[PDB]
Amino acid sequence: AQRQFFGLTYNFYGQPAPLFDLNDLQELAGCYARPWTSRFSHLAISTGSLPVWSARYPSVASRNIVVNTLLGAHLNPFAGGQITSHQGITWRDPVLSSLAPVPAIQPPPVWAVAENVLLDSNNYPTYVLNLSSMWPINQDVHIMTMWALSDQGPIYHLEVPVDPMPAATTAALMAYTGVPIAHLAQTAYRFAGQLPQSPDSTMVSTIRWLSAIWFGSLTGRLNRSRTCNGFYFEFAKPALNPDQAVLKWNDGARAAPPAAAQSSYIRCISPHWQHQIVEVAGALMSQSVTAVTGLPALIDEATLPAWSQGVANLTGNGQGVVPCLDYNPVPMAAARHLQWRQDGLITAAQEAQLNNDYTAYALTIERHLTAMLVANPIAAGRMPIQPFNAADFGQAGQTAAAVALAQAMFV
Amino acid sequence: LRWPGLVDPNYRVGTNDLPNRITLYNSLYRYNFTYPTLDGIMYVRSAT
Amino acid sequence: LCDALTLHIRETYIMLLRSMHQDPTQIVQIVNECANNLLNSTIPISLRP
Amino acid sequence: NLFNVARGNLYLVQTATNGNWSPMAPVAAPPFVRGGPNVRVVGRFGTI
Repeated sequence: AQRQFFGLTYNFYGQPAPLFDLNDLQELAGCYARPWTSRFSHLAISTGSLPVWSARYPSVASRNIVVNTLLGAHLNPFAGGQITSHQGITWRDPVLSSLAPVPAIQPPPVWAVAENVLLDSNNYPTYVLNLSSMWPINQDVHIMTMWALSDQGPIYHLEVPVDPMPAATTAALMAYTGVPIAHLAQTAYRFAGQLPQSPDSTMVSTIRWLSAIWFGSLTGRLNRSRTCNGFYFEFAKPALNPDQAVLKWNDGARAAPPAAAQSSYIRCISPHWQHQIVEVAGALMSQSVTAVTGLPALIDEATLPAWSQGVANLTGNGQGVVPCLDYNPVPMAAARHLQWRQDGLITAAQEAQLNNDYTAYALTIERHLTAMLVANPIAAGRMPIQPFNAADFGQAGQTAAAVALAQAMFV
Repeated sequence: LRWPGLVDPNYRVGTNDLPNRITLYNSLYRYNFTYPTLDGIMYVRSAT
Repeated sequence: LCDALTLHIRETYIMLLRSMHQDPTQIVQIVNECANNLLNSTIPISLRP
Repeated sequence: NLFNVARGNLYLVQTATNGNWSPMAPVAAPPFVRGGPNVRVVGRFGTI
């Protein structure tokens, strides 16, 4: 299958120890203190449209943002070989399941707190000699890596071949029809995180084809009148829950396979991704693919945070790197509505209408995060919000280039 | 010819022939659906 | 073994179904709105692969 | 009161004392008044 994941631990943002305390270990949903196979656990049972977030976890990406620093704080293996222990907490045994208090009689060595520790994976020989059991850990660490190599939104990866969708892909995809993007992220992740799959498996090339097929919809290029291969995502009114996507199937005028491969990493600069279940789902839904199949190439050092500068085997700067086109939710959806008007889906009156109904919605996202960062600073201890600063929220980077990527990805 | 899937080494999971020749040994996709049957609580609005 | 014709017909019906699949979670809103808020409910639904 | 009809509101807090508990004439300020720091109301339906 695959066994060689190069990771990278979360940044401290200038804080002493990793941003999380003792209580985070016995609060995680699902399997006790087991951080593995968590993420989409608090969403296992849907009650309604309202995004699941409590007091300690003020947002959607709050559950994951916490399991990240909690994850890295206990990742001496792959980066040292030992098991160590942070604040009296360690793994049960070599398989690395749930975290229990440091066992007596033979306690592990105390972990040396460090920021951004490069994970080699092969450094821990027990991993490959017990792959079929500790496989989820590979998918999860990969997630933490994509989240760590960015101070503003998880950097996933789109692709799309030069030729049309395989004959085994079109038959597998016709099963995730009436399924929201929020759920596609849950089924995608829970798939690549329980049993060692192959890089050329049917469910892998289809889930990847489902992610890049989602980006076009998010940009508006793959609407109701322009399918990639009969699949798209119908968006509801932004004032009436814009989180709803669903992979609808039609028989309209399909697009056409591009002249070349459109491999490209994408990011969401705007801190809006934090509270948007749709953005967090789109990110983690793509990460499920780069898990079973390590990074197709290296990531561009063009922008990114000041700590992801020249990583071991993650972010480069030469010619073997792939540019990262980052966008912004508000301008992206503002350009997404503009696509619908061009082909005649919406009236020229609903053009400037959907913009005001969405910008008001995205405002609620901004009014929420700003009010949560102040409530939960950073020097306090944890980092459920991630210090984004209020100077941003609307400084859209090359979002205009991400849109031009979708037009090129589906000619 | 009837069995391009079973015999031929260049088969491609999911590839038919359909319009022209009914293939026998193919590659179907066995599903395992569950049918959730909702039954929730229902609160009224309350005088005021 | 499964005659491409039959395998193709079913692969069509599986789609016919998915086509008309309804996101279970949204069901709360449909009832909430269809009743004009006079009646508001909640329906837990275990999302699965 | 002279007709059995207290006004104000009713608090529900688990105070387990030993001194002169006094439900009626309450000494000191009432804990957490409406609209106080982190004191959320219950949305009309009251659904959980």
